Amino acid sequence: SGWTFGAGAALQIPFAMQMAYRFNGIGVTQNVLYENQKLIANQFNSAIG
Amino acid sequence: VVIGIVNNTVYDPLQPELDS
Ligand SMILES: *[C@@H]1O[C@H](CO)[C@@H](O[C@@H]2O[C@H](CO)[C@@H](O)[C@H](O)[C@H]2NC(C)=O)[C@H](O)[C@H]1NC(C)=O
Ligand SMILES: *[C@@H]1O[C@H](CO)[C@@H](O)[C@H](O)[C@H]1NC(C)=O
Repeated sequence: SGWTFGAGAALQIPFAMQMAYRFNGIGVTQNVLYENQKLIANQFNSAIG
Repeated sequence: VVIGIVNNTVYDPLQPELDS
């Protein structure tokens, strides 16, 4: 549910889209997520590794 | 390139002017 469980009622959202809001919140246009989603996911999985 | 994209028409507010 992203940040929304802080504010209230924990609105569900698909994770790929809330990450693209995280990108949009740091001035990187949200298409950068949806285009590079496999790379970003693979980078995250490697970093947890 | 986009995962999970969907198909819909996107309206163009210029089109009815050129049409008219
Ligand atoms: C969105 O529309 C495109 C066409 O604009 C669809 O692409 C066609 O998909 C069929 C298979 O269902 C192919 O046989 C055609 O050759 C495709 N056409 C083109 C121009 O690529 C696409 O499948 C649609 N996607 C969704 C999710 O509805
Ligand atoms: C969403 O999940 C369904 C299974 O419930 C799956 O068939 C579908 O391909 C998935 N779509 C996306 C965009 O992840």
